[PDB]
Amino acid sequence: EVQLQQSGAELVKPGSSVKISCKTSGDSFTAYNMNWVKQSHGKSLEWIGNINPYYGSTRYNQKFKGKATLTVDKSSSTAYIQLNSLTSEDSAVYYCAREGNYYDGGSVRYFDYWGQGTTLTVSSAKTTAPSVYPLAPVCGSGSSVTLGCLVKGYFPEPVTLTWNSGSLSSGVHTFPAVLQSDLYTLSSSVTVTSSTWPSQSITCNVAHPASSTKVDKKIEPRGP
Amino acid sequence: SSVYITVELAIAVLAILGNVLVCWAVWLNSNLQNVTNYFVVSLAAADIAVGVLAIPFAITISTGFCAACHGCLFIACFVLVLTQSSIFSLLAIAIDRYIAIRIPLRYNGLVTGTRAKGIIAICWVLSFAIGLTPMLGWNNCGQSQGCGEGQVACLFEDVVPMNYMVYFNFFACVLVPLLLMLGVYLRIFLAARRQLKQMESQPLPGERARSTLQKEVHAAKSLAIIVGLFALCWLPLHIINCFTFFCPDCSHAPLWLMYLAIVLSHTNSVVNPFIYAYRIREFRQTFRKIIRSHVLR
Amino acid sequence: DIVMTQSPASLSASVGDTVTITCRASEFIYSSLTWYQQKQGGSPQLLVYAATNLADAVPSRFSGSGSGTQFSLKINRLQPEDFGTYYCQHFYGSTWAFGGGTKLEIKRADAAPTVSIFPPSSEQLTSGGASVVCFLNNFYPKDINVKWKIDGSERQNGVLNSWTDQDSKDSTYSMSSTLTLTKDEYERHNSYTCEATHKTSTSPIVKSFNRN
Ligand SMILES: CCCCCCCCCCCCO[C@@H]1O[C@H](CO)[C@@H](O[C@H]2O[C@H](CO)[C@@H](O)[C@H](O)[C@H]2O)[C@H](O)[C@H]1O
Ligand SMILES: Nc1nc(NCCc2ccc(O)cc2)nc2nc(-c3ccco3)nn12
Ligand SMILES: CCCCCCCCCCCCCCCCCC(=O)O
Ligand SMILES: CCCCCCCCCCCCCCCCCC(=O)O
Ligand SMILES: CCCCCCCCCCCCCCCCCC(=O)O
Ligand SMILES: CCCCCCCCCCCCCCCCCC(=O)O
Ligand SMILES: CCCCCCCCCCCCCCCCCC(=O)O
Ligand SMILES: CCCCCCCCCCCCCCCCCC(=O)O
Repeated sequence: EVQLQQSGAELVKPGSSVKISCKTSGDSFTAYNMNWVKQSHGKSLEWIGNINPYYGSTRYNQKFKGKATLTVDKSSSTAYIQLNSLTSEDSAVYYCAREGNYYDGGSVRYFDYWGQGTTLTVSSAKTTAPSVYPLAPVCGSGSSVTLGCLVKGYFPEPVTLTWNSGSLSSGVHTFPAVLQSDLYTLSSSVTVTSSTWPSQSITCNVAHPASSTKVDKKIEPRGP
Repeated sequence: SSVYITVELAIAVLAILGNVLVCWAVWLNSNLQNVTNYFVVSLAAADIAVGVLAIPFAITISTGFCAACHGCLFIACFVLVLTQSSIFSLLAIAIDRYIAIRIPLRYNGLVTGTRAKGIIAICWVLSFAIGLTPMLGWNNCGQSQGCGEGQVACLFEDVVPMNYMVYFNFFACVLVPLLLMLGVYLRIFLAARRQLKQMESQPLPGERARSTLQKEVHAAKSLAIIVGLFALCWLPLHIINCFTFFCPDCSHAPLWLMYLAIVLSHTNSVVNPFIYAYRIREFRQTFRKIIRSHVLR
Repeated sequence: DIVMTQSPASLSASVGDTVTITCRASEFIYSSLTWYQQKQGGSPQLLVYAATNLADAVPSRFSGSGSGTQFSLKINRLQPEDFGTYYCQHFYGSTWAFGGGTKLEIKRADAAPTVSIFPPSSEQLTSGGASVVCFLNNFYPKDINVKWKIDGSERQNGVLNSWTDQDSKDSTYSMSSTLTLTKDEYERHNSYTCEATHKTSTSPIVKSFNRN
């Protein structure tokens, strides 16, 4: 029933600092060291450091010395990590983990409980609503037809992309966004029986709350 | 007694090697460095002293030396303070395991390195103050003959008071700690079985991991076995002295038996490293590393 | 500082067969090594500790082993719930480090990509950009090659690729490939081909168009 609840996603300019928090519920906070881990590009894990909640005593990985600062408010059962002089390379997901300890004759250590994680995005890009371009088959077939939606030049993530308001479900692939210069670009394709299109209306829906936009593009046969 | 001497030598060499091995392990591998293992290191050292010292003094006193009362009482009773320190550490360990297992949430701040330091220092002091009662002026002296004028030969049985070995030693400074130690340990065990049996009826993670519990409890049993063997060691000797004393003008013990309890109690300091190697993976792996390294070096 | 090296970096396997992951330490950590399991979009979960010890509720089909510098995690009769990425971490010393991870992916039958090419939408040309997009859909194995040709001449620049994870339905992979050009650059040319090569054919799957 123990839970480590981390603070929400963070998006900032380079040069600034951030404080991520982890609140612990369902046990004693002061009984275990709190650790922080950085996951980069969905893969590599790195141990940032750890802190003793009772004394506020800390040990840092050398690489993060001066970048990270760990702290604790025992009153609220909350541990913080603060990152300073942020650069893009600091963009990652940060985890708090809890260290378990026992004596088997050695000191036995593990991270038994992890937080849900916290996303940190560091960019100099400005909030930009996307350009949504419908993509239809080359002018002038088969038993099936493939349509697409190109969402270009936005920031920040995410966007929500459906088809026919989610009423069009099967056959969809939405691809991960990529960065072109400062901005994201993303596409989606849906494949349907050729009896379905263009007999029936097929529309790409794209929302980008950051810029508070909602856009719909009907896919239409190219001229003629 | 030829065999006996080559024996007490075999002992000294063993105890020294095995315990030096424990201390070199604990220094060498960071995982073994912790309060429990500082007390364990205390045990090792106190069992090294017996190898380098207590056995030579066990080997002089057989041949019936002669010297000043007190300077004689040293070689007479030294292994006394050692044994006592062994007990003090055993107990510190039982208590440490007790905090760890019974109150795991307060162990962090409660048990510390420096406090370990202090309790160990103290325990050595007291191991001395208690260890040799003679040195403080408490006197069996003043009641061979022509041995010397300013020199009164010092041999255990007569120059060592049995009104103490059976009272201020067996009854007070050994049986009691050993006993509340048996208590603390059985309490740990019964309690852990209770909360495991409980975790079972309520699918985890109810409070803490079961696996973890079982593991540190197995480790506690391995540590309590050391106590058990200590007892199995000094117990025969204290039985001998025990009933030989309550019937002082009643009968006494032979050469061919009485010369065991000395050997045996002297063996108490040989087995620890073997028990570690057998029951504990961290030590075993470290001993294995030290030996598999510095042999072929 | 002590360095963990984990292999293989990725392994595909079928439900029911046996798999082994290896961690190798640059120094002697004895038994203090931990295995974590991360499922897509999840957080690392404790799997093994002290190198041999199963966490609470982890199925017996999991086994840790090794010591010193060499360790392995082994899963016996694979279950679908077992696919994900696995990590090793040493707890030895004052400073700790993770393995690079092992990604455990489902093996399925080879599949050919469905390849379709889309010329720049008009709205975009209006905007002043030109983006030719190619989709390559539902192929296995993941390994695929995309070649962009303009008027039969290869084009490596302005190309940006993106790959899905395994599909929630059929366990296949898909990839989008985008060729961006300034509108004028786009118009200076005539035919555009997006040409895929993949294990499942001895000749390139080719989709092309002309601007008429
Ligand atoms: C000749 C000498 C013989 C000496 C041998 C000594 C061995 C005895 C070990 C007793 C250990 C526990 O001692 C005490 O017992 C009771 C239960 O029995 C414990 O009580 C515990 O168990 C009971 C149920 O059985 C629970 O209701 C209670 O919640 C729980 O705390 C106390 O918490 C503990 O303080
Ligand atoms: N009673 C006793 N004797 C000896 N050595 C004496 C050897 C001896 C044996 C038989 C004999 O007739 C005369 C002397 N060492 C002894 N050590 C101890 C002892 C140490 C700690 C507790 O008891 N007791 N003890
Ligand atoms: C500095 C000592 C080196 C010892 C080398 C050989 C070993 C012989 C006896 C010494 C062992 C004593 C144990 C010391 C425990 C270390 C505690 C710590 O570093 O936190
Ligand atoms: C009169 C005799 C003089 C004795 C001199 C030395 C006495 C030693 C008493 C205590 C033993 C020290 C244990 C060694 C290391 C333990 C400390 C540690 O590493 O944590
Ligand atoms: C001479 C004594 C005769 C009977 C022996 C008694 C058993 C040995 C140990 C003593 C009893 C158990 C006491 C338990 C102490 C519990 C500590 C605590 O408060 O947490
Ligand atoms: C009257 C008491 C005097 C001396 C006390 C003796 C102590 C009793 C021994 C207790 C030790 C526990 C041993 C646990 C056995 C473990 C079993 C196993 O896994 O192999
Ligand atoms: C009268 C005083 C003597 C003490 C009575 C009994 C104490 C003796 C302890 C017995 C030791 C048991 C050995 C268990 C072997 C462990 C096997 C294993 O590795 O799992
Ligand atoms: C497991 C616990 C071990 C107990 C250790 C000491 C036990 C002592 C044995 C005998 C009890 C008292 C000894 C005195 C004998 C006196 C008999 C007599 O001659 O009247």
